[PDB]
Amino acid sequence: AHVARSELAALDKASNGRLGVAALDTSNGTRIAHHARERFPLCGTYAVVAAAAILARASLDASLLPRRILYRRYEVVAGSPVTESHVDTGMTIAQLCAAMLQSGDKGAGNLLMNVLGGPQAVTAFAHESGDTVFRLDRWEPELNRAAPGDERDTSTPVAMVDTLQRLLLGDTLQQAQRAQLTDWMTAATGIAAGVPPGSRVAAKRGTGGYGTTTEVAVVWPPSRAPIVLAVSFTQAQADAAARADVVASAARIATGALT
Repeated sequence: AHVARSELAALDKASNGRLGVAALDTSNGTRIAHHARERFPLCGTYAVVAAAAILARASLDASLLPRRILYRRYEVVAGSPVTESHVDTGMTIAQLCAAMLQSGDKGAGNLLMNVLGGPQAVTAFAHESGDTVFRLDRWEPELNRAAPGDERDTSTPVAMVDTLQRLLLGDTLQQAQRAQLTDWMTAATGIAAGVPPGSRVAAKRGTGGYGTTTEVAVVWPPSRAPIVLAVSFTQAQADAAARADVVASAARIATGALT
């Protein structure tokens, strides 16, 4: 027989992995929750909080964003397309933030965590901003291992939504720094492929072991109030292939349900 299911319940059933979705419609407070209080791997989405931590310090220290970091090639791990290409000159802290957020540059992430005080310093910034769920435990690339059960390097979809709203829409950061984080995160798959055409999207994607994809975004549909979204999909087999189409489908269902 046919079993009536919600759109997300049907997507979950058809995808045969573990799916987490949180969304917030800021026009009316509506929340979408699909396993939204279970932990999922952060992967590269920690970079939103790490860049915010840099920016909060930059508000009090005008030398920080233009500070040039000289690094050797063995100081940037595999997965560092931008920092590898500038190893001869070094890069500024601002350039590293852009590279970490826009290009998933893992060396840039580790260099910035060196400035901040390690993954625990990223966690402390989350905690001070009001997020008591987020935990970053490891450096690049091990933070992306995404092993089943493991709570290291995780958060819940609903906490991911709340933190992203505070950072990009709320008052965690000064307005100039909020704008800068937004600009870094706005400069084709996943959430971007599921939102209505013409939407403005500020987003960060992460990927990991166990075929994990985790993505967070603020979405401004054309002439519509912003929706905050967090999606994570992770699979049973350690060598599984990422399924960015599942993330796109979850984003299409959630933004369609709110609009």
